[PDB]
Amino acid sequence: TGRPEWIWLALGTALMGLGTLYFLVKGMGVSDPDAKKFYAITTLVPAIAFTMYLSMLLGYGLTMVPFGGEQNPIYWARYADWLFTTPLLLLDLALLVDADQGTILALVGADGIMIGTGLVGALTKVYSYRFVWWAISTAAMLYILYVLFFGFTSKAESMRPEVASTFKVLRNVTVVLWSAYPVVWLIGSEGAGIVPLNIETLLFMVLDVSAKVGFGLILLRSRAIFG
Ligand SMILES: *C/C=C(C)/C=C/C=C(C)/C=C/C1=C(C)CCCC1(C)C
Ligand SMILES: CCCCCCC
Ligand SMILES: CCCCCCC
Ligand SMILES: CCCCCCC
Ligand SMILES: CCCCCC
Ligand SMILES: CCCCCC
Repeated sequence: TGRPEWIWLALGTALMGLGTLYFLVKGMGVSDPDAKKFYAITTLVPAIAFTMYLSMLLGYGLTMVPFGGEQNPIYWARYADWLFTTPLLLLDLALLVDADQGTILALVGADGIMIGTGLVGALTKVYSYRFVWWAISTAAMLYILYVLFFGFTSKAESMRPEVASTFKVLRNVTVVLWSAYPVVWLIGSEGAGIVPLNIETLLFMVLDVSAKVGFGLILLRSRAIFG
């Protein structure tokens, strides 16, 4: 089919793959128990992204949805990725600052709601109702971010300096990167249809690699993950 976005799906496959392999090799060599947990979680993240990026490349996870008088291409496979990857990233953050079980449950619950409503949105046929689901999803996201910013940061300042400092970086990457997703969806093929699907994929590829491989590099190279 040779769809124009394929190139970025192919580069995302390769970046996710390499990052998975690198983290696996590095994880395999660690014996510290606490470090191992971070390695497992953090290797699985780009691994999942890899599979989803590869699938999309090979033309799975793509469906046509009718709205605004057109058949719009929607990659639902991203949601299958983010369903598991986003809460895993939150888990890494939560274990870093030793967050309470209840906070974790709430964050993972809110995250499910973000991704589930984002997907309903993406698949909705009434143009205006697409944006209602988008709004509910953005809300859930903002809850998350609030918690990371106000709750976790506060928790991190009881910890050793390298733990507080590593957390702040990861928190800052997370806030900046995550906050861009809803904007992309809004202006792109799922929303207003302004940014073309080729460029939108580029944007999501950049954000995904940054949010998983970038995040992962900073986390796993830090001294904070040793118990
Ligand atoms: C590795 C992938 C990451 C870190 C993906 C993050 C995705 C989000 C923060 C998605 C947020 C969305 C909304 C807030 C509303 C509309 C739909 C979503 C799912 C793109
Ligand atoms: C009301 C949402 C505010 C989010 C702040 C996150 C840094
Ligand atoms: C404090 C580190 C800055 C990250 C911002 C761009 C991801
Ligand atoms: C992080 C995005 C907040 C809502 C959309 C603003 C254009
Ligand atoms: C104490 C956390 C409650 C979680 C329900 C979403
Ligand atoms: C950031 C998107 C700009 C591409 C042209 C609509």
